[PDB]
Amino acid sequence: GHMSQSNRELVVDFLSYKLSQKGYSWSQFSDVEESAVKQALREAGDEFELRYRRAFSDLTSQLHITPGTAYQSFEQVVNELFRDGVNWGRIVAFFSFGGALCVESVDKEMQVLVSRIASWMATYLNDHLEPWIQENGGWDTFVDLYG
Amino acid sequence: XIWIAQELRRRGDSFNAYY
Ligand SMILES: [Cl-]
Ligand SMILES: [Cl-]
Repeated sequence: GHMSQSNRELVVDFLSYKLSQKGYSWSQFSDVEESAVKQALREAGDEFELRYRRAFSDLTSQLHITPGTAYQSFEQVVNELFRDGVNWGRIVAFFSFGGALCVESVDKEMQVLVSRIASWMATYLNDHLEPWIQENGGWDTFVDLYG
Repeated sequence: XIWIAQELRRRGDSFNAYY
């Protein structure tokens, strides 16, 4: 539906932004082709990175990421992150995490992971974050708070 | 991941409080 599609598009926008910010291009990894929401998310993401990038500088080594272990590892991290609840900050961390994982993957010859991560992010957002989001003011409220 | 997820929780929570 329009809802699921918009969340998938939001993920593409954020990751494309993040990937391009690092000298990469979305088209290099996927054939899948500014609203205030997208703008606010890109901005929150940058802010989170400017604050914690260094501590999250080597995700693939810390998690021992390989094409064969990425699937389960990603899911375990996101499940633990939201195991007891959700807030906008954790959602931003979720995005930054996914974005950082995408960049590192291509930098470390695992570009095949970009499309998968994008889908994993969008699927988790739609199935396990959307409910909290719509019950907490929706993305519009996120824009008002982090805009 | 557990360790990474918990770093994201504490930092996401710190980030949340700031805004
Ligand atoms: Cl740390
Ligand atoms: Cl906990």
